[PDB]
Amino acid sequence: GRVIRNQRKGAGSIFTSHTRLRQGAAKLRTLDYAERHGYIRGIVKQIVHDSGRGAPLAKVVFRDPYKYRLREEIFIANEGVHTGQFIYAGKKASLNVGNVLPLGSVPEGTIVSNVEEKPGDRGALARASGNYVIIIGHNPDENKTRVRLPSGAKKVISSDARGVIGVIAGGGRVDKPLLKAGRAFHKYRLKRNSWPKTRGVAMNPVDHPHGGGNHQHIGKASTISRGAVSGQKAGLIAARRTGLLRGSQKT
Amino acid sequence: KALKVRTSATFRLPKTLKLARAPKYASKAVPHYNRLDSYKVIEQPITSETAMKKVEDGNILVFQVSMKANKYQIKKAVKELYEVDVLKVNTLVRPNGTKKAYVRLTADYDALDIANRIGYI
Amino acid sequence: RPRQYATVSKTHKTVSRAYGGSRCANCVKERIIRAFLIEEQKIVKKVVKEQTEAAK
Amino acid sequence: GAYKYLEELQRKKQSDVLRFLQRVRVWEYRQKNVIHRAARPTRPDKARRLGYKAKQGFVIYRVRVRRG
Amino acid sequence: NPLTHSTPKNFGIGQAVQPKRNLSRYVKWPEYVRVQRQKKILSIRLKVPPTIAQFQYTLDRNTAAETFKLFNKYRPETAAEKKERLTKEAAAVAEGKSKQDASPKPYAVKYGLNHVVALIENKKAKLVLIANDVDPIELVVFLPALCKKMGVPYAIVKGKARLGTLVNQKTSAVAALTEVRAEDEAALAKLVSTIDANFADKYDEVKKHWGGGILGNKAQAKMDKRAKNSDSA
RNA sequence: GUCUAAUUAAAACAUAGCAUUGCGAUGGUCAGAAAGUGAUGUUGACGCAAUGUGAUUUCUGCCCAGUGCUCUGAAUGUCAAA
RNA sequence: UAUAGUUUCUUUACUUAUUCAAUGAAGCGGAGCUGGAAUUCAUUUUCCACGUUCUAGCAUUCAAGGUCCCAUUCGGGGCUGA
Ligand SMILES: [Zn+2]
Repeated sequence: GRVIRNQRKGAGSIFTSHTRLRQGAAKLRTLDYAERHGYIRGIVKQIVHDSGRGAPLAKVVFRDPYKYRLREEIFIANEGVHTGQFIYAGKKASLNVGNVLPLGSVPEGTIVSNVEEKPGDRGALARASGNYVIIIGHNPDENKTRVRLPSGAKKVISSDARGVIGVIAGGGRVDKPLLKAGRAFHKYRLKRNSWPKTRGVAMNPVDHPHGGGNHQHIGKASTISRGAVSGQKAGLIAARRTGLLRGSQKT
Repeated sequence: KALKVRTSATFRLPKTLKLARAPKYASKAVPHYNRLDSYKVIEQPITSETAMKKVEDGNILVFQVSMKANKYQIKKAVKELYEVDVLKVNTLVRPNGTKKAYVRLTADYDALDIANRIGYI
Repeated sequence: RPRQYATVSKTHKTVSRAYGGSRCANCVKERIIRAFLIEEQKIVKKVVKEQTEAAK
Repeated sequence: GAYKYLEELQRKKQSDVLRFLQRVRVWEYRQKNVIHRAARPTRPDKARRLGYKAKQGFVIYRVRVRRG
Repeated sequence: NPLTHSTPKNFGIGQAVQPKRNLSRYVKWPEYVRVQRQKKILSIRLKVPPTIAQFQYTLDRNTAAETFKLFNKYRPETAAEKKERLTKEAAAVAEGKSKQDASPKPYAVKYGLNHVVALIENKKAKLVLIANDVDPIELVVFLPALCKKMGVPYAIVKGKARLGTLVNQKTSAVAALTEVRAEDEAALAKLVSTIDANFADKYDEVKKHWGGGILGNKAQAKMDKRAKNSDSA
């Protein structure tokens, strides 16, 4: 037949994310000496919208202890931080908002965000708007912490793995509608070329595995094996059930 | 035998001695004669009635010139050949592909005078 | 424009104060006060710490 | 001489000694560049067997190529 | 004095800037250096078989020094004195028709691996020296057993550079004596007594004993931590 | 709002909204002859990917036997090479 | 159910091989001072720290000091400060 849309999105000529209006990555400072033997102060100098993201960012400033300079960082802002603010980050720091205490140090019932997955990845977990991670419990002997992720997922990760305290900002965003293809246009044109989405069942069978027919109908069932291939994986993939769910996520 | 101190975590290439050449044979065996001299930079004057007006009025000279030249070489060359302090020099490339140099002299000189000194008017 | 800044002399470019043509004068005031105040605070903190832990 | 002893010992490819050295040298060559100048050969017996007479103008280059 | 004042700075974590401490341990070296060091490491870390590491048992420097003294006595001739010997003998065999025998016999040392190995195969040799520091160990690992089989004494000495300098080379990796004068033959005899006592009397058990397997500082420390906290009564 | 430039501008596509599916990075989807290669990703579940339906309001019934997708393995079924 | 050999499923251990990721390859590990607790059952048994938190300041010149030298002179160098 013919190559299809995802099967082109891999190559990524026109599907590369757009970058002109981003401040670079938002990341946690390196776990160098202080954050694993003590703490360090930094000044939230400003807060800024990053384009394509939904959360805002925090232009924070630390001082390289080895050299007379001011090393700048871009963090994600949690709700409650502000400008001209003293953010203390490390192991011997304090349990307030903005701080970067280790998960080994924090207690159960705690809220964190921008959590690492392995110490020295510098921000993986719960980086999007209004998403938080909750602590569950520790196994300090063989130092591990159980955490509940916004998918409900109970993961286990190390204890030196840092993570910012607070809830990520910009919450409530998807509580609002859009009402307008134009609003969605602007959204996805600053993110990446991912819109409009057109239906394969309206395409021709060369162009999709649903296309064609004198009636717009799929014909062959859309639940696709995980061990299918690149060209067949249009539809609901590795699915266990379909249809309207009535009840509970049950976890 | 003890170690050495190190203040940086970097290793960089040592600054060894950068030798200079000791050739066993000169390359091309001849110092090439000056490719560009007055007699090459100035091909000839220009004849047209417009040029005649410019020499008559502006105390200007109009030479056809090698396209490998420039105003520095031209000024030097005119000084060499004709013993004429040139004030300013302006140049173009004519679309028959050749350099044209207008040359404004100084009030100590008369371009018409030196043009008939050359022989042409 | 910047190259014109490079033309002009110093009088046209900054002010006779410490932090002449970099920071607002009121900000100069503010940060001077901040320095003096918190270094005094540091001192009294240091001495109360020293004396209480000397007792202890 | 020595070379007869060397060649026979090279035939004994699976002894503890030779496989230990195999291990060491393969680590060496793997952490080195993919084509690198060797100034003296690993197997001088075999090199002399093939034509490497030790003098000025004979060069060894060690190289790795992917298998399969 | 009264103007000067003791400032001292707080070089703590967040207080102040750090000074130019020494960081040679934390250096990004080049890769030949890394290869050197990590290679030596892996060689000790792997359970070496026994013929290797019945290497690794170099001589005490005293005995080594006396052996080197003796061999310096029995050193060969440099090309200059060789040439002048040749001029002498040329004139001598041109005038008297000597059969290249007016020049005396040499008594000196015999560098060369093929040479030395044939000398052992014929058992002409009284002593052999073997350098620990050879890059292809295959050149020499058999020599202990060979010298043991032909029954002659061998010394795993330290420094192919030293032997090369002994015999006017860069490196030689090996040397040997076959014919000594009586001026120091008894010195050689008690010497080889020490040598066989140190090598050919322990050949069997070192040939049994697998060496290496030595760990790093950190790993050793954690192992003995485990040890003390496990056997703690 | 967009399309069959040069016979079809429409009821077609899109759309917002609804719903479903996969994925916790040792990953999901996709790419590449390979590769110390790559797009999503300067990203991290209010996210990326794949589908269907098509504003709002109201409402979404019964069938899992078939075909698919998926979860069991407690099993004398079948059961390749080595 | 008990045997001398023979095979195979499982659990975990070692780092060096392999693999992942950072980093301008900076504070690794061990031991140790200096303090707190420890009950020391004899001397420490081990554990904790082992310079920073009201404030949108500032922190740089092989560090000042102290200390030992030099050739004192304009100054120069080493230990500690760490
Ligand atoms: Zn201001």
